[PDB]
Amino acid sequence: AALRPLVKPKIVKKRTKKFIRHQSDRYVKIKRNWRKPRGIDNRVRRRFKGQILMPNIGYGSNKKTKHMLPSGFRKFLVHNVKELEVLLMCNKSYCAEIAHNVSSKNRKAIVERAAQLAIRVTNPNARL
Amino acid sequence: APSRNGMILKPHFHKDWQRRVATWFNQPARKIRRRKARQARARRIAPRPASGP
Amino acid sequence: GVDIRHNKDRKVRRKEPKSQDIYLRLLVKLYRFLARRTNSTFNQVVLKRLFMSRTNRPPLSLSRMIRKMKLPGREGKTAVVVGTITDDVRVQEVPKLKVCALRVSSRARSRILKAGGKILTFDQLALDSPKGCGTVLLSGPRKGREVYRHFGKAPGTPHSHTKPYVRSKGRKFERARGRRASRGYKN
Amino acid sequence: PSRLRKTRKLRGHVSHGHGRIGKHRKHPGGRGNAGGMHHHRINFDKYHPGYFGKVGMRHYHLKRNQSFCPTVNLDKLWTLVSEQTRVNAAKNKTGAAPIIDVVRSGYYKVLGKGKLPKQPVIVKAKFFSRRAEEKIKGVGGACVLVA
RNA sequence: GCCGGCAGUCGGCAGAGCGAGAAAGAGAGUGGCGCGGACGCUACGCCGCGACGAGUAGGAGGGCCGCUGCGGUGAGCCUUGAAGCCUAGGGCGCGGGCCCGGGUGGAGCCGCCGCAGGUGCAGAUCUUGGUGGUAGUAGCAAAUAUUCAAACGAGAACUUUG
RNA sequence: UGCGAGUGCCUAGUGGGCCACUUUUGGUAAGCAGAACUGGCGCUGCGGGAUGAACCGAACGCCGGGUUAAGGCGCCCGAUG
RNA sequence: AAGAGGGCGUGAAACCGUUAAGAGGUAAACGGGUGGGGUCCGCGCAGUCCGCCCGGAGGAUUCAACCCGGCGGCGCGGUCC
Repeated sequence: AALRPLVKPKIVKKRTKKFIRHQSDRYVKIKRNWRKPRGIDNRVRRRFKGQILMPNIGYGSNKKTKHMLPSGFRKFLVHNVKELEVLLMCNKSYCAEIAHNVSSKNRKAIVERAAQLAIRVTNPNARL
Repeated sequence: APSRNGMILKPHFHKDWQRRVATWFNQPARKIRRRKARQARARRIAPRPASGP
Repeated sequence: GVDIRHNKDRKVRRKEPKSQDIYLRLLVKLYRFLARRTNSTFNQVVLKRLFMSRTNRPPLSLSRMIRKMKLPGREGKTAVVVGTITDDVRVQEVPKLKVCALRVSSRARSRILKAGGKILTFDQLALDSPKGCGTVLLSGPRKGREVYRHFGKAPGTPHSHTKPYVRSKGRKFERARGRRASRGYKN
Repeated sequence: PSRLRKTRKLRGHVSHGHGRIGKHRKHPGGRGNAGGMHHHRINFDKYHPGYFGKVGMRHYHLKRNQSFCPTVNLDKLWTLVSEQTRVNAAKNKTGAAPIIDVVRSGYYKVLGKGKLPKQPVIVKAKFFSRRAEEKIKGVGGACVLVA
């Protein structure tokens, strides 16, 4: 068992695959980050059948199912112990998340403090 | 190429004005230079008025 | 598909004032509630006029207020203005007044109080008349700006009296071919 | 603030907001007010009439100091003096008629625009208008010149 | 888009409503035991209906998209490990991109409110620098010619001697 | 019969077009040149015409079910096996 | 700390060498949809708790109501000073 969310709806996503920039497979200098094709004769731009899909507003997730983990919590970045007590009224639907720049000496103090306030930490054993 | 109701402007920028641009960053330093010489002028003539005759 | 022209789908009326000040937004906050709760249409016009721009709510001269408040029927009556109250130097006598505005100039403020008048603000207006009963709503000259004299029909067009865009007024900069019967033609 | 400029939103668009068929060349129409009579004649005719040609006589050494003549109307006449001057009028059973020196404030000619309140005055100015006099004389005042 | 709704959380100082076919008030008067009631409202916020959603040149709006530096701000992070880089790890956002886990690294760095710009690349027979296929390929062919034995050496078709 | 209307400022881009039912000029004719109305491509994806500018249907936020237009139902290829 | 070894702070990509896995006659690569195989993750593998009431088993120097002292809110005290 662990710290369960207050409510656990069925998280549904209209598209789970990432959006791939055109011709990023052929070349190396073209990154995975999306760029809108603005050419005059482009198969992607005028939406030819059997091509890659362009990101539109219709691919947006439901407002109720947005920004949760598969566990059902929202992330919130945490730097020190003083920023952990703000989530004392949101532990049933929000989880604490430790930054990459937190040293292992005071990372243990945040974890055991979060146990006392019953706040879920998505990375409870990172540096050990 | 004027378009849709501007004034017929005559800018006097057809010369090479960029060689003769006079910047005024000397203004606060010139004010101190004039003032510090004004106080020094008034101290050489001790009983005489600072403005002059 | 549906054949609907979408070019006029979005109305271009104002929703929120563009100013970032907090006193105007508190006045908007006060009159937002009164517009959608009370049945008085006076509060809707004030809320609509509290969203205008500075060139959209022109200053109201003091003498126009005197001229518009000496009409029969409006005695013991308050005047509410959305713009600003400015003094007029070509008026001598000023009666007792009751004026409500966002801002009154210092010269016009001392003139009203000297004659026994009363200058109120819009927050005190809601405490006095939340429905705006017994109020007269006035506004300044919308077309009184110098900008509107350059509008309308273009110059160099017959029977048009638009001021041209001229850098400085002189004898030889204009009033020549295009304006004179002696020089080519005139309109 | 370059971050609010239109150029930041145009990053990515090939033509940069200046057309695809006709590119933004150097000077398509000509530099400055090129072609007042040719190929830009319609814009100069229906927006700046009377731009071309001579009119009137030429005055070579024209000095603005000779033609200096600031004007003031009768409607803004009691603002030239203090408030306690005019309230000490139409009183004391004398007809005090205070003297307002127009030249003293920095105006020369007095014009007749506006309505004058009923109080006889004495006005000292270098110039006067015909319609200026009949308003003051109609009220009951008198005009006195000065050089 | 709605003259959209929500300041009404008006609680032993209380009575918890104004979806309801019909222009207006769950209005004041005067004669005949048990201390109790979930959420909220960054009103630049929250919530409810209806309609619609293509797009070149082009225009407008929103970016809690991103880079650099500055004024504040986080009793901010950091040699018990900062920036940078890699990653078949976990993920988030439609998307710009962003947050963690592991490895290298050793010294500075990040969020928010505003400010400023030399601020975002796939091309320009672009500039600089580096690296591939071609490819162990074309080639090492103008002027007749080298051979034998010994010496030096670790090593001799090319050096030396006969 | 249906639709909430009027009005004022700036303002980019455009100023090489093309095709088709019908009318029609020159030309023997032309995927030729030049006109009128309307609709399309330009700027537009989708089903169909094997293939495709302009042909027929039909115009597009992301999906599930159902039903069709034009086309089709021997196999490729869903459907008259 | 040479996983800092004299052009030596880190050491990216293009490119190449080697190892592990997989595949290979319609050039390669891509989108939608699945399936299979991997490396890791959920430190999973008798499966979440939160309040009220009921039953029997145990423990405090404890509940309500009173006394004193201190603090705080309100007071149209109809109209205290």
